[PDB]
Amino acid sequence: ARVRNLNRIIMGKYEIEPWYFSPYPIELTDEDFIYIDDFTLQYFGSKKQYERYRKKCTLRHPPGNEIYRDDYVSFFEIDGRKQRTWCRNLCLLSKLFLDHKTLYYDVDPFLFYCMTRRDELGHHLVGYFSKEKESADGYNVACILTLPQYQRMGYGKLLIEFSYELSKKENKVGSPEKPLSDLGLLSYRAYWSDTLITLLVEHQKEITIDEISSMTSMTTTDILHTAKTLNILRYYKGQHIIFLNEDILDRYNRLKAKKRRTIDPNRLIWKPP
Ligand SMILES: CC(C)(COP(=O)(O)OP(=O)(O)OC[C@H]1O[C@@H](n2cnc3c(N)ncnc32)[C@H](O)[C@@H]1OP(=O)(O)O)[C@@H](O)C(=O)NCCC(=O)NCCS
Ligand code: NA
Repeated sequence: ARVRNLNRIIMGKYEIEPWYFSPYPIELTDEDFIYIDDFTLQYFGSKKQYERYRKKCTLRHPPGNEIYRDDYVSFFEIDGRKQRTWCRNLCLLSKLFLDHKTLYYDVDPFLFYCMTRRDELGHHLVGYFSKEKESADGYNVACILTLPQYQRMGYGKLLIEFSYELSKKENKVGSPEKPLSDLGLLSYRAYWSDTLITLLVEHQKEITIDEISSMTSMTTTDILHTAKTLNILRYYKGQHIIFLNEDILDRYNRLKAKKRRTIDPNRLIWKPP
């Protein structure tokens, strides 16, 4: 009698192996897989069951308001309390790739911003980031995730950039919840670096900390840490600034050479509560 662990999830054409254990309320059997509907995120122990529900009539995108939509991606804002089932399913899926995550069942305190890529086939959920409706620490991101099958395609940086656009619209600085996984922290460091580098080349050769946080919603701490890492911190005109140098120009051009997609602030149709 085999009592197997969940060793693989079948999502669309993808067969993904979890990185960590997730509390799916499922029976342990001699099989080690479950089906995850790429639209509803519902889990099924049998292909037959999955098929049975797949036929049902359902929207083909996350259950929320589309507050951002460009030719590349869309962002749906979902209130956990309004979509408990879907969000709980999202959290169970997310935990498979997180060392730790708050109780998956309690989604009420969060707002989920799910990003989809649109094809000739429609919407495809590629990642998301949750956010406390009320954060005592002012965290502008609780958890963030790019589904495994879509990682290392630039989606994570888009998720992060979007979280800062919300903060900017809110007239507040923000920073991701600590502690961050290594993957998460390294992604933020790259984003913060790319951001200061782009500002120095496209905005001004010299910029004060205040100006930076005002334009990016990045906190003083994240700005200083990033500036020190790049060796671009100085004192000019009576205050601390970051400055441009050949290294930064080089980095900027290399960044641009990759012709990466970015978020257009003008397409964010959203008002904070
Ligand atoms: C952290 C996380 C969101 C990052 O998401 P992601 O989608 O992989 O992020 P990005 O793709 O924007 O990261 C940039 C990387 O992708 C690579 N990349 C992006 N587009 C690419 C392309 N078209 N071709 C080749 N490489 C590409 C970049 O070269 C870069 O590699 P590097 O970091 O070694 O320099 C993701 O690793 C994840 O969900 N991890 C598990 C959950 C987790 O730990 N979350 C954070 C909790 S604190
Ligand atoms: Na996180």
